Amino acid sequence: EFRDDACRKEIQGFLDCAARAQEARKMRSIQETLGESGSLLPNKLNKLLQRFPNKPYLS
Amino acid sequence: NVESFASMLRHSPLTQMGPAKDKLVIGRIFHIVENDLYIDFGGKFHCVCRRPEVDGEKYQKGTRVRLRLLDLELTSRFLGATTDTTVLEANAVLLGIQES
Repeated sequence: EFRDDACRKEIQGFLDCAARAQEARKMRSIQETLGESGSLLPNKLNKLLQRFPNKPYLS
Repeated sequence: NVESFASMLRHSPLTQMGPAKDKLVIGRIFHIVENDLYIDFGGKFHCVCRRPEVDGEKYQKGTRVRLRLLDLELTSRFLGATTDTTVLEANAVLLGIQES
């Protein structure tokens, strides 16, 4: 009947999950994007590509 | 008695090697950047090899090392290109240090 005293354990479980989700989302958006984890970033990949541009013409 | 260019080409060590794939050669380290070793083995282009972790201290300028050549020049023609894309370097696998 929507009494918080009888549901203390379950309330804390959801409250903890929100804290983890908020922290992970901020870390993923900032640290993971800046950390360049996994594949090379497109900004750095484009610099390498323009060093060897594709030439469909004759020079 | 003047040696012609065809005579020079025929007897040159590079020509008599044949295909460069899986051939053991001796190169000289001339430029070092961090752990990247630039080794010249007498070919047109040099090769870049990572500094081995086992004995990386010995690899210095002028040190002679053993290489297994895989390609004298790295080129490949991609989609829509009128010419091959050249890396201006050779492909080789570093094995050890040449010792006499």
